[PDB]
Amino acid sequence: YQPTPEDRFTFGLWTVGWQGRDPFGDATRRALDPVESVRRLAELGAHGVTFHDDDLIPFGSSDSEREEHVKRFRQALDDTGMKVPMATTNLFTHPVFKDGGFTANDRDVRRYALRKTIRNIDLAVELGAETYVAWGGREGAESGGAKDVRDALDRMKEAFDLLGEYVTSQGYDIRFAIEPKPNEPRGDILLPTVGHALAFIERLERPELYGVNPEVGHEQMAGLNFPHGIAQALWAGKLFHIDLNGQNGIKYDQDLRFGAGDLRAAFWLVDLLESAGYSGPRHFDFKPPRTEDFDGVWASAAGCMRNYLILKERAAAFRADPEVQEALRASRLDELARPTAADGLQALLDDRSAFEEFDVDAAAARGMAFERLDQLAMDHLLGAR
Amino acid sequence: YQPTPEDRFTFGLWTVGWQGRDPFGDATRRALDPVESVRRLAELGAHGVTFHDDDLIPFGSSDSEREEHVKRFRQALDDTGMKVPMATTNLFTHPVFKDGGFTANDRDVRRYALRKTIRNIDLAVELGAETYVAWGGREGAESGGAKDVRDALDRMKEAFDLLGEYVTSQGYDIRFAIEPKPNEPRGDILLPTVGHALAFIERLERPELYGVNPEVGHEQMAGLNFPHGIAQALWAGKLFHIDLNGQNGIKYDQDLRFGAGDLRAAFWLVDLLESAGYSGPRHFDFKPPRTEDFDGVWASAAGCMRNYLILKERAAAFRADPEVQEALRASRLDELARPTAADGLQALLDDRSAFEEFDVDAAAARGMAFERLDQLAMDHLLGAR
Amino acid sequence: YQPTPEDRFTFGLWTVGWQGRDPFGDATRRALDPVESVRRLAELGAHGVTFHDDDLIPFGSSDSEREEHVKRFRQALDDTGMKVPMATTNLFTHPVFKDGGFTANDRDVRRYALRKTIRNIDLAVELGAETYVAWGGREGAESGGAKDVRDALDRMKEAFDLLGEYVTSQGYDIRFAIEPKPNEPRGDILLPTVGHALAFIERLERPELYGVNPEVGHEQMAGLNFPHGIAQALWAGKLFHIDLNGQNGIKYDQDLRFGAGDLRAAFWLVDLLESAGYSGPRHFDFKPPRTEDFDGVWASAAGCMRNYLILKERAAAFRADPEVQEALRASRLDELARPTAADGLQALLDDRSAFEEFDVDAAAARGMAFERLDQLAMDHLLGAR
Amino acid sequence: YQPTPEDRFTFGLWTVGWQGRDPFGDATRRALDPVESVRRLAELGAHGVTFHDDDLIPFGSSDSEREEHVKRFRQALDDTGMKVPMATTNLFTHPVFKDGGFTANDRDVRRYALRKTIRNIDLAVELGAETYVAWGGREGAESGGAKDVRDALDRMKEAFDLLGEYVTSQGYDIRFAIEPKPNEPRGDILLPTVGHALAFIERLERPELYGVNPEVGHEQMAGLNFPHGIAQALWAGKLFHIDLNGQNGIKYDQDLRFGAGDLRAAFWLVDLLESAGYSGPRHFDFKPPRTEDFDGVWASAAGCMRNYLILKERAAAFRADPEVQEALRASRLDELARPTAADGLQALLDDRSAFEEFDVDAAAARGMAFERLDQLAMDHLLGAR
Ligand SMILES: [Mg+2]
Ligand SMILES: [Mg+2]
Ligand SMILES: [Mg+2]
Ligand SMILES: [Mg+2]
Ligand SMILES: [Mg+2]
Ligand SMILES: [Mg+2]
Ligand SMILES: [Mg+2]
Ligand SMILES: [Mg+2]
Repeated sequence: YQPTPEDRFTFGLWTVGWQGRDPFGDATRRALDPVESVRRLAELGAHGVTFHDDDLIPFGSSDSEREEHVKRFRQALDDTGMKVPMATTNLFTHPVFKDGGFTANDRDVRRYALRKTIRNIDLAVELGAETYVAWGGREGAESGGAKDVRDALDRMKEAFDLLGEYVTSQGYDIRFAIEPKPNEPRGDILLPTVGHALAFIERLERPELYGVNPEVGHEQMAGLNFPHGIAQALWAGKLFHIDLNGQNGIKYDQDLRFGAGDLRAAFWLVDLLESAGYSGPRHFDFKPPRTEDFDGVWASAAGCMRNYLILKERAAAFRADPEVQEALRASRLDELARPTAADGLQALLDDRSAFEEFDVDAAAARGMAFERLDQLAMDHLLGAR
Repeated sequence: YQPTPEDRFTFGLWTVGWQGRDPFGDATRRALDPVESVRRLAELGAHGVTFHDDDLIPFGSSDSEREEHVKRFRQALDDTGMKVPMATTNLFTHPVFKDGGFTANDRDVRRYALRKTIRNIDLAVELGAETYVAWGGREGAESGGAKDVRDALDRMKEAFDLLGEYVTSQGYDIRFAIEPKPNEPRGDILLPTVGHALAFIERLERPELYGVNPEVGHEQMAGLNFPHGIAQALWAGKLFHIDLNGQNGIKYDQDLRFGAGDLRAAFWLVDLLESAGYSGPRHFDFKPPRTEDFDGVWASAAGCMRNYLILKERAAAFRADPEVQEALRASRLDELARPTAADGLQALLDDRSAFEEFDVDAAAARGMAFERLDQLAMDHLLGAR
Repeated sequence: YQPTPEDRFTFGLWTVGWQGRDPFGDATRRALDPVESVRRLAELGAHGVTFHDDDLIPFGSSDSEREEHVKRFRQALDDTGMKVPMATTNLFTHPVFKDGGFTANDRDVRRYALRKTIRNIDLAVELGAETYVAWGGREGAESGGAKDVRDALDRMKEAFDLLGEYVTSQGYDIRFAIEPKPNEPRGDILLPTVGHALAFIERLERPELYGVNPEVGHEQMAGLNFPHGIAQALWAGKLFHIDLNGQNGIKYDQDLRFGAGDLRAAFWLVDLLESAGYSGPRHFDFKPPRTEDFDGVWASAAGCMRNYLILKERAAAFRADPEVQEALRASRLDELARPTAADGLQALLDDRSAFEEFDVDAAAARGMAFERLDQLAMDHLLGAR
Repeated sequence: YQPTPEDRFTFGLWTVGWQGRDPFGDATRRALDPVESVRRLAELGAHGVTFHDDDLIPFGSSDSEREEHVKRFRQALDDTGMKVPMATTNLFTHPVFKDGGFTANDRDVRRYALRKTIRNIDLAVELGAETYVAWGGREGAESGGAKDVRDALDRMKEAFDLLGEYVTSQGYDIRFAIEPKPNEPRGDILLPTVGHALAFIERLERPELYGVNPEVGHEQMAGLNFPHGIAQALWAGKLFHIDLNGQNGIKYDQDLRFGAGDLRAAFWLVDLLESAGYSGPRHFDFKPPRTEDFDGVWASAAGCMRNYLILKERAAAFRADPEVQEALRASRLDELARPTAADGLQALLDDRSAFEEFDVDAAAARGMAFERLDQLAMDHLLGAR
């Protein structure tokens, strides 16, 4: 189970670079030179890396230092062949963003947030990024009076609309992906789930420029079924990017390596991604636990990719099994894919077999055979067939 | 704090009529004649009632018994002046719906679900219903292989599209409201939150015919902020109906009387509903606990309305307080309502005060004063000012 | 992976016998004759069955019908060789228990609950039960004023103390096991977790007669780590019985088949049960989903046992792997098992290497190597080594 | 509603002193001199302050600087009259504690944790602390193989037993209080709830020296009823100290000011504390949100005390209302307080009115009248009577 760049595995600089600074504790690891991360990730078989503006260029850098950091970074890309498919803006670390970026109550902060974003979009295009992610981590509230949510959604739409005006006026080939999260670091965050972000996008001036970047652990922090949410995003045509990691239920955002947390949900996610032909990056937004030293960092990152590849093989074996294919017919998955009333409304109204002569007791007595199917899926996952 | 029909308080027949049958226990109350509920609710000051088809007409009734039940019901409406603003279909109780109604794997069940719905839409229009609610309680899955969610969303869209074809071909003035719920009775339910339903509606043939019917306890079963979700629905123009009740966090659907559960969320909900001028029914979907006899049923129903009216007075006092209005300015709620860049993109790019000469340290040091505002809201809620 | 009675797999009559009646729906399966369940479970390789008094003897049966039901049941045991290791009382279904059994506010109900329990203890001893389980499903509250919890704990202690007086005065060799649950069907239930029950037992007159019967899904309804809780119960010497099933996070009590829900928690549970030498029944308290017919019932029950046996093999392979054993030493699990200060308090105070000359920076820089260990456990679970 | 030192309100130095450093953001406030906090808290009417060793004496201070910091602190106590009722050890911030303090896998860290604790116990006694709190924030695991929980409980017992040997050998009049928390910063923390800590204490050599320090938000992070848990702790005689704050359901540990979060739970908590005559400190472990400047810090701290005092008045008015007292009799709270069978086991067995002649249908038809009682409590809380 060895990854190749063909597998399109990508990592954020801030992931393997996380120093272990948590709400109750100081850092446990020194900082990583972004050049060193690129080289170690290329050795592990990764396809590319992603970045926040502030990961690459330390905040408040002069134009000249800015240029040094980019040229060093670009040289590591050329030496390794690594790509940069995605980039994003840090609108959450600096104290100025304590009430948000695009939806801060203070107008001058909102204008500053836009300028900081536009500057990094230029840089992301230069480095070849296809997707630009927006995580509004500080957009939200701890108390109800602090934020009028209708006004804040007006400001949020205004920000995204101007960003789309900029990329089209510049003739850039880049698309935006909104990343939802229900809470943390704010008490409640705006657009808290995949569904709220999809709904919001349909009100933008240019909906076709925006999609979602869902993260495994984020939807699970609301107790939701992550493969169900990904299916709705694919159904809407909006799965532009995806963040893979692990999460053990409803609690703080753990960012465990992918495959940890809910293992069966990971199995059904890979099954969905592979059968639907998702072709974007398989990005890992995770944190090697602060118990680890640098050898444990690279072991954890390696494990993300290995676990995806094992699950890919198990899901492919599950769908190819003739015994599973007959189980799928036994549970009538084939009939789910068939139109309910392609004969049309009027034919439906006149069809006595649909109501007057429908035998409800006969239909009700039919078992769905879902438990035998699910045990076949379990046996496959576990390699017990 | 006495309700009048002017307050537009409505109750489902299945609410005060719930016999106490729960997963682990038999009924504790006899059944209520729907005529008797209408009269007792009219005495308490309610504006109207709602119904499932199977609440009013017991399942499998002949055409003749059907007509008797409707005429008895209509007579109670005329005697009391009570209205019927909303109606809905039971697609969850009969065993035939064990894998869903509109998204059952079996095609013939899906056709039967549509015919059962269309029959009740005719009856709801006859009784003057403005809104027709759809709660897909059985649309979902306990296991991942059992339901292809993309296919099921195709079937769900097909069902709602045909329903909209029917109402427009009949020239009916009625609109649909989808009611989301994350889980129970299925392990995960499709369209699990307000956001997922709003997103789904934008893919229907005739989006303008569909809105949402959110329920307090349902969004709280996912840990979400219910007033935030209602604000997004109002922002989208889709709050057609609302279900009020109480819920104590993430657990089974409690359906406590309104005001129980999360009291401060109820305060902020009423504040939002009243300041935005929501003018639809204030519907209570609740269950008097099975510890209660019939006197406790009517006490619980009375309490729903009383608690709304107390919170309405407290929220109105909060917004009218000049001290609160200056606190709102101190926290810059006025600046949130102001466009970020009405001067436009190009003016923003050239505005040096927005980036090159923005003093981030000065902006960052400004306190938001959110805690003083929130304590003013607490004092108001508690009547301690 | 075929079960034998040697594996000590047991099932409740109410499990495979559940008709599918849930809060929102009627039954989907006919009732099962307890004789028929015993025979079908013996065919699947189960070791035995358990019962509530009301599962075996329908409520309100005359003495004569009572005797018929027992003799029929006993004959099925003798024909099959099946055992009855555990029994329990239904103090939750009849409306009389709507405010609880042992802690009902009405004194006469509490006395009735005790008499109903004592009658079934006699029957359980006759049938050879070793353990008598108490699940206080109705002991709790929906509102805060309804129950003084100190008084209710007094009543709860009084009930359990009298039950222990009865078994010792009768010279019975049977022990009690309290089954915790955080909520449902009450809004909050008393003794909501394994920890609260262990604490409560230490206040009984005869603590040695009482232990816990924890259930997988119940502790997970509070977001807790079920293997951690089982370890604390083993540590205290109180794991008398255990209920195995599956649960997908914090929501209504799903009672999925064992191995469904949180798969990695099931792996770590079996690892703990097997390495600690738990020798009691492996009882399954689960519900075949109501989507299923009777063939799906037996497939689901079969799956409970299969999944335990697959996980037993994987956990045994994990602990026997020399590479894992060196990984365990690398993470210092061996040092965790060693006393911190067997040299004693005074030696500790004088040990300069423990404080004055302790190199905190050297200790802090040591990686725990926990991620490599956990990936070895994942590879083992998945059969990828 | 003005606090006096008589009200016994206390604050941690780390509370009003929190700089706003969260997992995703830098500090938003400068550090507070502990002398300045003591003076500002004395002005607000607080009774006293608490501290971690590392709050008062910066880590790694020489003996001489140590003495300066204590003398400065003591002078502020003498100038203000403020007390120090409680103290605790920081065994979570320094990287050396990344796998725990008392249960770290590395033996030498465990010995260091004990020495660091013993040093601060000496200082707490000098300053007059009555209670010494232990929060094992790093005792736990992110993965299942990393910690054998039985071994870790052995080490945990060994640590607490040696601490009790030290205080008794020194003739100190101080008691220990264990503070539970379910998770964060570890994935699961040992002794995760009030119940698990009470159970654990009964296995210590000297149980009478140990009690619990429960925190509002911590039990709510597991979805538990905090007033129920406090009642069990009072029932066991182990409520030595309590931490008051606010929490909005199951998510990261918010540490909102007291009265925020679940308002009705706060009402029932104060009702319980006041009616049971809890006489220890009313300690606030909270965090002024990082949106706030220093004026907002003191407003938030003031609000903690105000909200306790408003709720104290409302709960006292509720219990003194004759209409409530008759409602309590109507719901049979008086009968809950009465022994179930003071006549004894044999009298119970022979009492035909308890079983043979018990009218279950008559008892079952009695309403509990719990909803009318709860609405009286709501009206009282809201000042609507
Ligand atoms: Mg995350
Ligand atoms: Mg992410
Ligand atoms: Mg509900
Ligand atoms: Mg509803
Ligand atoms: Mg259960
Ligand atoms: Mg059970
Ligand atoms: Mg806390
Ligand atoms: Mg605390």
